[PDB]
Amino acid sequence: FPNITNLCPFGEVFNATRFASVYAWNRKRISNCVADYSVLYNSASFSTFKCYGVSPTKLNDLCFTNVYADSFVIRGDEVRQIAPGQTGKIADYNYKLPDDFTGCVIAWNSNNLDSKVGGNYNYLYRLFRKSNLKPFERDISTEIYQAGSTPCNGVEGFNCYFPLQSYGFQPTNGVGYQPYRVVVLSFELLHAPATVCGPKKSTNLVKNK
Amino acid sequence: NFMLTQPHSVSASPGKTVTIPCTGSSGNIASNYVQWYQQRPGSAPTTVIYEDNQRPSGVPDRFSGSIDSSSNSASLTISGLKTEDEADYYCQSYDNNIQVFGGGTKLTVLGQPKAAPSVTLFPPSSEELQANKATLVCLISDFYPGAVTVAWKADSSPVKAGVETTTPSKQSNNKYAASSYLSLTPEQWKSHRSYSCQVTHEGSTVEKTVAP
Amino acid sequence: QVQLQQWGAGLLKPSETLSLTCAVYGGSFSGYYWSWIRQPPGKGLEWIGEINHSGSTNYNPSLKSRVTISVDTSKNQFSLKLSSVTAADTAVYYCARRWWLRGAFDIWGQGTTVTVSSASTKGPSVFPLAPSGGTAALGCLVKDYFPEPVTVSWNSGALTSGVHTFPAVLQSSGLYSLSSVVTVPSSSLGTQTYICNVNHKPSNTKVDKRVEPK
Ligand SMILES: *[C@@H]1O[C@H](CO)[C@@H](O)[C@H](O)[C@H]1NC(C)=O
Ligand SMILES: *[C@@H]1O[C@H](CO)[C@@H](O)[C@H](O)[C@H]1NC(C)=O
Repeated sequence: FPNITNLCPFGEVFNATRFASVYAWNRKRISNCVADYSVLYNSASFSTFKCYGVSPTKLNDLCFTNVYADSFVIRGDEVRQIAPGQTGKIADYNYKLPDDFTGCVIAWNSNNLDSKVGGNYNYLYRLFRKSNLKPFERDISTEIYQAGSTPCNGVEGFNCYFPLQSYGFQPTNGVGYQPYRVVVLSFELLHAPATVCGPKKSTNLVKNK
Repeated sequence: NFMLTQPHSVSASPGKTVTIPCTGSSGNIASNYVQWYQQRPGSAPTTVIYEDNQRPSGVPDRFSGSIDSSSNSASLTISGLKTEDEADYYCQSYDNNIQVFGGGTKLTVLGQPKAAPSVTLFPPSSEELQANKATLVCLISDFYPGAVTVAWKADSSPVKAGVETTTPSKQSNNKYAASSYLSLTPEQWKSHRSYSCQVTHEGSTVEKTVAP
Repeated sequence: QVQLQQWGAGLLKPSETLSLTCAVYGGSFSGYYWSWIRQPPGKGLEWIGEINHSGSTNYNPSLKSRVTISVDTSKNQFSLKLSSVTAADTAVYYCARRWWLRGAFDIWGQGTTVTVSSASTKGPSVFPLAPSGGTAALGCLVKDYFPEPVTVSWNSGALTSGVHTFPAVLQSSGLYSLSSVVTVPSSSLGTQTYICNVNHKPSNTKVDKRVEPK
């Protein structure tokens, strides 16, 4: 087999300086590269690491058309909701996984990077919608949520609320209220050729035998 | 820091279904994979579930795993019990760069009628009271399943020191026996009006008493 | 295919150093996680520490202060030193493989029993327990001896019905302790005689004694 070369951009995803708010989660498409998943699955850094529809023992010798890395910041208590068939404000209104998801959820605590004294209010989540998200939908709408029966004028007031809250990430928050950075890897196969594959191992070359 | 806990013993008759719980504490069990191992006596463990739901090749479809991020619990179900399922079961997970095991559960597949521990208690022997020693002897026999636990209560206080006790072991008639020894001076024996041994077994309890 | 084979000295005494070795056949160290795990007599599993893929050690913080794991890649072989042992280090020790960091322990060595004990041969001494019940259940305590085995017969062997010797307790002090009981058709002197009768071949100590109401 040829030299291991053109390794996938997981460093650009996992070691980005700036992450998204969970209501406006970023998606990166990974394609046409060698994915060594070993640098993820046997890293001790992650607090959560688990996969659905695949064992990590069967990564590194599977091929896919595309991989999507979706990424955002949430409370450490909410990482619970980033799984198939869950419910709560994050699963219902911010980021929904399919029930038949094939992919991995990875998370790590980040209160050294993106918490500060007096709070880091730069991260937000939807607190309200008229309905739940469907799988892999995003909603960046800002329109004032009319919560009660009274027709709202399109501005904040009684029974009519601004739809996003902000996280109060103090560095002294208890572990469930700390920030966590999350990456969700979603794997797909189409009738297009596979472009993302695990690294091919090679033996030595022996001659005259 | 993070700990997994399991019940000490579980039992049901053949052909029934049992669930063994495994509860997380000081952390959330759903964050990493859970394995389950079976250990048959005098041999190394073998995995029966290898990621939360997943069963190894050559393991019967009678074994199934589950997990619950609301209860902070995993569980193993064994469905349609056979007498060969009688073993220890251990849950296991990863946290904070440590491999953590649950305390283990003895499963007994209930091949005989349940029977309470017959219990016997004796005072310290005069031949110990002579030359400054004393052993209260509590003996436990003919229980089934092999799952007793023991405590000591003096006249009105838990003693809980110098109280060494066997693991339960098989008996002629195929039931189980165990023993416990409580250690004193003759003065500490005289210091209390009486002494009692309590034995408790799959919810049931026995009490027995002696006195100076 | 892959097999783990382990060996080392099992019988030790306090403040010695344990030294176990495990060797791999049909496979190689470099891609996998290799661990030492122990199981005290009648207790659950405890993980001691590991070597990761490419050979860096990680230890359980409770044992980290006195443990050392190392690989000899020239022999596909690795070892555990555990220094200044105590009676609490008595356990079965297993080497085991794991395929990736958070994976299952997929292959196990055959185990190795380690016994940490200062003890030396000591014959039993015998202490009668006065009768109990309406049916006479009457007893006899064989309080401190080493090693196993022992025999605690009754009436010079004339009374082999209703006898119950319990299993012996290994005490924290490293010596064993044992009760024998016999249940008899109830009388004070109507049995053939009324004696508890011990023999201990590891010392040849032999005590034949009466058991009777106070
Ligand atoms: C493959 O890698 C080896 C080792 O670095 C190098 O000597 C060789 O020139 C490479 N060949 C190609 C085609 O990249
Ligand atoms: C992120 O950075 C660390 C430190 O340089 C590195 O060890 C790690 O492999 C990087 N993660 C990825 C997914 O590349």
